[PDB]
Amino acid sequence: LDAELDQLLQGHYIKGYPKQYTYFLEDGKVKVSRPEGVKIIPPQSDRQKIVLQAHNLAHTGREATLLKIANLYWWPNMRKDVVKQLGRCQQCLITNASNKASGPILRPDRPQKPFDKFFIDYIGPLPPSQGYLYVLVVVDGMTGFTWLYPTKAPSTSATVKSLNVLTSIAIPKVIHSDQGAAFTSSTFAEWAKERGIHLEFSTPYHPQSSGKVERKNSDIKRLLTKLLVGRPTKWYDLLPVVQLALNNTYSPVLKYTPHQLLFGIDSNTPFANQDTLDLTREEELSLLQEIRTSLYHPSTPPASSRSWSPVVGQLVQERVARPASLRPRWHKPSTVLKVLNPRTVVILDHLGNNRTVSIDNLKPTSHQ
Amino acid sequence: LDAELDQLLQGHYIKGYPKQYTYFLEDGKVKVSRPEGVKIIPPQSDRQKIVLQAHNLAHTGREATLLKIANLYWWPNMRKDVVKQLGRCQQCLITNASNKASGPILRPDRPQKPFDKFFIDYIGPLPPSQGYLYVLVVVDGMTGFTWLYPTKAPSTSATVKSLNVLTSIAIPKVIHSDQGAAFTSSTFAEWAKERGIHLEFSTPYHPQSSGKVERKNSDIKRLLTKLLVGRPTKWYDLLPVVQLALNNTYSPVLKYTPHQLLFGIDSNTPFANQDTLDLTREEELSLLQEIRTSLYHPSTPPASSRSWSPVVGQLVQERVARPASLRPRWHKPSTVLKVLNPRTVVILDHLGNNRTVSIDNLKPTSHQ
Amino acid sequence: DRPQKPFDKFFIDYIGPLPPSQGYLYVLVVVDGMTGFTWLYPTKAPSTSATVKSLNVLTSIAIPKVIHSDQGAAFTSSTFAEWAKERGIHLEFSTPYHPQSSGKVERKNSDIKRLLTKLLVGRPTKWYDLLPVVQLALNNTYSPVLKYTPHQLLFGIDSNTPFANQDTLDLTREEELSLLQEIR
Amino acid sequence: DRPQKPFDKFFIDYIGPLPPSQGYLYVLVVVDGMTGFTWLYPTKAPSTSATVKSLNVLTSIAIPKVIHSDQGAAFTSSTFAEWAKERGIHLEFSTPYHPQSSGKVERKNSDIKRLLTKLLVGRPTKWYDLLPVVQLALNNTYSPVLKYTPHQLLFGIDSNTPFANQDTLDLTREEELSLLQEIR
DNA sequence: TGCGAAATTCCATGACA
DNA sequence: ATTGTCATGGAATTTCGCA
DNA sequence: TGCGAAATTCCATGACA
DNA sequence: ATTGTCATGGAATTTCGCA
Ligand SMILES: CC(C)n1c(C(=O)N(C)C)c2c(c(O)c1=O)C(=O)N(Cc1ccc(F)c(Cl)c1)CC2
Ligand SMILES: CC(C)n1c(C(=O)N(C)C)c2c(c(O)c1=O)C(=O)N(Cc1ccc(F)c(Cl)c1)CC2
Ligand SMILES: [Mg+2]
Ligand SMILES: [Mg+2]
Ligand SMILES: [Mg+2]
Ligand SMILES: [Mg+2]
Ligand SMILES: [N+]
Ligand SMILES: [N+]
Ligand SMILES: [Zn+2]
Ligand SMILES: [Zn+2]
Repeated sequence: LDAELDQLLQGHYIKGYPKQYTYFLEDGKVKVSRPEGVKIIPPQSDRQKIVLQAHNLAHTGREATLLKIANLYWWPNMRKDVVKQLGRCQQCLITNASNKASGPILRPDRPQKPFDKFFIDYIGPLPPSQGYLYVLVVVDGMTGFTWLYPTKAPSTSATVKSLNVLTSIAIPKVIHSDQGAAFTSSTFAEWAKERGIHLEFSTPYHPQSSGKVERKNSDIKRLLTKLLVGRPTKWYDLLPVVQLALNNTYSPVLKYTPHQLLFGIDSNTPFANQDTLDLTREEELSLLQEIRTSLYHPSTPPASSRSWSPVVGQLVQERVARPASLRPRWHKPSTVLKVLNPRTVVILDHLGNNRTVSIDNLKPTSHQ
Repeated sequence: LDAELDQLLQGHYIKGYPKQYTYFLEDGKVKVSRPEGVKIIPPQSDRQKIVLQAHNLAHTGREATLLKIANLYWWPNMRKDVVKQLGRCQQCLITNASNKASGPILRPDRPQKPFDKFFIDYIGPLPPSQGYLYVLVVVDGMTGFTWLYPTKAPSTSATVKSLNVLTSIAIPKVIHSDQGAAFTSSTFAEWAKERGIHLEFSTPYHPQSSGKVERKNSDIKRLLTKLLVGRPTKWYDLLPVVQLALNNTYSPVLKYTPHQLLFGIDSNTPFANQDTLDLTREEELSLLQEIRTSLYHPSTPPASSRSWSPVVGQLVQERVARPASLRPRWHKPSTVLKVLNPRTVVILDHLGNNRTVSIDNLKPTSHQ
Repeated sequence: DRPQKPFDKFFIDYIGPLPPSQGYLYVLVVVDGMTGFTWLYPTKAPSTSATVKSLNVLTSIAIPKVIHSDQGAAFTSSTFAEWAKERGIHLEFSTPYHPQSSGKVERKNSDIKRLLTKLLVGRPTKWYDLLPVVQLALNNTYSPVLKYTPHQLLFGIDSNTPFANQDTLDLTREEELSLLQEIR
Repeated sequence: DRPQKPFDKFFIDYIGPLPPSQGYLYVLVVVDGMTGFTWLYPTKAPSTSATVKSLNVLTSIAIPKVIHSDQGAAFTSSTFAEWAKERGIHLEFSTPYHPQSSGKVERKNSDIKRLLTKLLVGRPTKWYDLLPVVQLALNNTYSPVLKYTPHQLLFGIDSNTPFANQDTLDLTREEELSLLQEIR
């Protein structure tokens, strides 16, 4: 501070202050003649305060803070002190956006069998139709085969009623859902245990995780829309038609309809495929097994040129879910306990709770 | 139809039906033995009906429609008849999404002078502060210099009151705004004409068009948020501080604060730049003129590998603005009258009105 | 002649009246001919209407080429014939008083009655809730003749609920004395 | 010694009372020393409070190093001194009864009074609405001494509202007879 | 053993609000 | 304790029909 | 006339709801 | 009759201090 700057004035060399510039005194302060002009060299004991005053004017990041400081001062390695501060500004850390994108999405393996995994989700509220406002959508993971049930609410009770009817047909090993009130209730957990079904939940606020059913919602809404063009939106009576229509629609990449993957043969619907007419059922199911295993499976896309991947013990911040007007979009920093996979992590949140969280709902805390 | 298929059965060659396959009769219908199997060749007079029945099952696109048809039929150039139909399905055309992105954004030239162009916009509603709920934001195009005014509504009357106060300082040639109720009212048009100010409007529902002011809203909300961390959102009293803070913040790419571009010299604010201390004002303004013209200007980015650009007389569809639940996201097709620039067009909308519209709010009608 | 397949033939029939359960009185029974797969729908009446309402659920999953039934009123009505025609389903009737199905089906229908009877005793009023489990049972029941269960034939996979316990299906002596007591 | 610059010195002063306009009675007048740029703020009183309220608007646009004023009550109060100190503005007072500004400023302040007087006659009650145009005028008025208008010196550009009509600024004989009549 | 055209496959785009 | 998906329709590539 | 480190410039990312 | 923008903080590149 005052010691360092003294040795300097009397012409000695101090590590960090380049020798070729003349360091004088004037108005009671140590100055220096840099190419840009004459800047005050404050004593180290003042530097934190200066960086902070600069930063606080508009809570600026690295360069915009430096440029304020540089107007009056110079010292060795200014940006280091600037960055030190940015890393300690609570307000900056919880308010700024990220500028690093998530690593490339995983493409989970397709469930191996029909009924291995259900994905379920609600659609709505829709325009009242027969007193119904929602649709329970159940999509078999492997086949894409889909069941639709109209409901009056996205409630556990309505979920349970619908799934009793569905599971008359078969019982799935696993049901995957998002964290909607309906699926996370203890009543629903019971209902599942009662049947030996494992409940599997998406990381919260990350519907891509229910992507199988979500994507089917799109088709359901799309077809419903087309069928209701120029008519009043009376959808309740179309659910069955829509279901049947979708279950029997070809996926151009697979070359199969979900019905075909589920049953290995078309039922009595229009344009039924006849290719296995001469095979015995047993020859048919044998061929179905081979078709099921040989389906196209997409791969993880290339990482964007500026992505981040979670590392154990990294400081990261979880996105606030429903941030109020003029309130920070991020929670305070927290630590990566476990890296479940490159896109899913467990974090200890300073409260501290364990939360299993999508990397998409995280940013890495800046400036370490 | 029945004529064509006759000549064929009796072993003659008809253009389009390849010679090397045997075309017989069976159950009163013309059949053929193709590698895939035996398919019925319907009479041309039946083909439109067949394509339509297939398509209508789930209103499927090209391949998914073809695969249904191929199950039972074959004829020459099936997809041609399929595509013909897709192009005529009202419901498909107004309900499906686009799969072609907009051409690359324009980067308009920076206004040449302060006061050449204002961009204005409202922010809010915010949490009530002193009975105020909105903020009028006025951003000078060239400088980025910004004025803020709290309002009780995004109303013309409040716009007029604020701008009388602002235009005490100078009068702008042009004020650019979006199509908010406040800016499109005839009262506001009068107020502008009265002062020789030209009103310039964004194509509707395309805020990127007010990008200069929009982007400033972000900074305004961001700083307000930080300043209100852990306090009640009492923003009214901070507007002045925020204004001053932002107007004096460096843009790292320009190396100037908006204040500097506006005045060519810092006022008495913290960390004022002193570099022009020894220049006369006139030397200063001379240097300001040179700084103003030499500012970085970005260029139009590369086109995405699957973009479209409007062509005069093309069939295009305008996105529905506030589409109701289960209703189409697109209006019926309409024609490009004029290509104002590669990102802005005039269309005749079958009503038919002239609408000036952003290419972002259009898709090109499929299948011509 | 082409081999037998699922969805070639649904055999439908009513069972009831039964004691009131959640306001229901009958069970429409659908058995797929080839697979022996069974679907059960509770109705309030053996009417064309209740049949159409119920078959609309099933036929929104899979459509049979042929429905076979006896000459029950509900199945011989012209409404039901119109319904079937719309969906391109051929209707097929056994001659009156002489019901013919298939061995596989007859046996299935037998199991259904007996299995019902067994569970409706003790709780003659809670059967509505048990229809799902009654079906799972029926469908994961191993076929003596074919090496497989209906589930297996339908879906081409093992089920996640196998019924390794091939049950008594007969009335235990406790139940005969309280079945000759219930209907008294 | 360094050349004179905008924001080096604001000269502030009140003008009033005037007739009620939208409930306002005074005008706080701020003139930038170097440029001669003028800002006008209507107040309801020549108080420290109304001064602070008004200067808070201006100083949220640009902050003077020095405010010069006479020894008006509102400017000599310790509240006003506290206010200035917060913003690092030095306060500067002309000795009582002997107001010194600068030539440029004195002339400016003269134009302001005369220009006001001219427009408040005929409409002594509509002046509030005219303050914006009064300022545009003052600021796009060519300086005899410097080759430029205040706008030009402030912003370094021509204005979009030049006032090529250098006006009479004097009371026409119609107005002297209805100004000696208005205040009667 | 190579041509022109049809068929099939590729794959960016966008929406599950 | 978990994880995107896939219809879509122009363009790119392969296959087909013929020689 | 070349090194290591600091400084500056680049630029994808995301939000103006 | 009109049209995206730019703070941000790691990484990439250039400049600086010294020799
Ligand atoms: C009710 C909660 C748990 N929930 C929520 C929710 O978080 N909120 C706040 C409504 C959503 C959805 C739910 O299904 C859902 O149950 C939902 O589908 N999308 C649409 C969407 C958007 C982007 C995508 F990539 C995908 Cl696949 C789907 C919005 C949010
Ligand atoms: C009131 C209308 C005309 N309006 C609307 C509007 O169209 N609706 C329906 C609210 C919007 C905005 C207005 O300012 C505005 O005035 C507005 O800023 N954004 C935020 C946004 C989103 C993406 C971007 F790229 C940019 Cl630049 C800004 C949302 C829509
Ligand atoms: Mg969803
Ligand atoms: Mg906006
Ligand atoms: Mg019967
Ligand atoms: Mg005075
Ligand atoms: N997996
Ligand atoms: N331009
Ligand atoms: Zn900060
Ligand atoms: Zn269609």
